[PDB]
Amino acid sequence: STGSATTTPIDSLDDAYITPVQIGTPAQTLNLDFDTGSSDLWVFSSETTASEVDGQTIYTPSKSTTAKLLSGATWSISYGDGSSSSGDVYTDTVSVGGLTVTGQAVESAKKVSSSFTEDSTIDGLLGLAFSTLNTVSPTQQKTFFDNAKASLDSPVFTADLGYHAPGTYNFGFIDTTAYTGSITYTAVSTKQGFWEWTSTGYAVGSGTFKSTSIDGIADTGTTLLYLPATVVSAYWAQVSGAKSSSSVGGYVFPCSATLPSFTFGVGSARIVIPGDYIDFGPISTGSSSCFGGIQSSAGIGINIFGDVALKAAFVVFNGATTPTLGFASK
Repeated sequence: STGSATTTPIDSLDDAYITPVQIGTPAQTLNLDFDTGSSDLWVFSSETTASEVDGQTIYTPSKSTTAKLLSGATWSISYGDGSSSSGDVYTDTVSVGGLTVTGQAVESAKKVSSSFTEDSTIDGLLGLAFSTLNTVSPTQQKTFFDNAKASLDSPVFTADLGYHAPGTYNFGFIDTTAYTGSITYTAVSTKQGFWEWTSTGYAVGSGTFKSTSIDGIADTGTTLLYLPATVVSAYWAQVSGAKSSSSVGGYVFPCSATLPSFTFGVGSARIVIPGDYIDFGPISTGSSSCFGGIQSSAGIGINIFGDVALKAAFVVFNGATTPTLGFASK
């Protein structure tokens, strides 16, 4: 089998991307944030505290003839941005772009933190990291990809995120028309549960490439590119007036600037992030200070190749017995 679904930016800055997902019988379609940095499929539901729902579409398990309570199971997750959610668990039928999994754990939110409530466009998350990170207790559950893998034509999914435009998640096949050149594959460590790999270096604009190993994760659920402070300083030093602001929470730059590109290495290959992809717009409405899309990871504990980097590439998440990542230009 295969599946193919369009993923759409939630706003004009590409802050996140939503993909429609069919849950239950008859189908209830929810727009989920596909997150290669986590491993829980959770949704706003008829169980979510009513004051914490503000415009999201909810899953109602009582209206699904295939829903079954997973007795005794609970879940609770906290994300890198400080947000969180928790609840109980059903199994139900879940389809993405024509690909169907029966018996998928659908984690029904009883509580969500304010950032989720405040984002009316995201109805939940669909995790695509390794199932060892799944938070369901006392019986850990598998991701949608893990459950589908054996049925897929090839044990892979791909992320093709757009810049200010829709893109595509494919399951089970590699669309050879969706990228230019060749795909360069690179080793993955699953030891932390992430699609963790090592970039071979970077360049700023037309500058020379610096060969240096940068361990980080491919994370579709993070908006920006988080890299070591040395690399990030070298980038912003090329933008007149750019500075790190503790009050804003990162690097800002004059909105009048033209930003340089940023290149990252994948083995001997190179992915170029155009400068415009690194502009996240005014820090507050009407400001002439703009927020940068490359930020320091020094406070995180890990480097994160988020959407800013991934949207510049066609990315293969290869879930073979030994997983690997592939990157192509497009």
